[PDB]
Amino acid sequence: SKTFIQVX
Amino acid sequence: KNVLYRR
Repeated sequence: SKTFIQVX
Repeated sequence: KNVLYRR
């Protein structure tokens, strides 16, 4: 389970 | 590891 956290 | 970031 890969999570793609958007930073700015 | 499974935590990938997106600019």
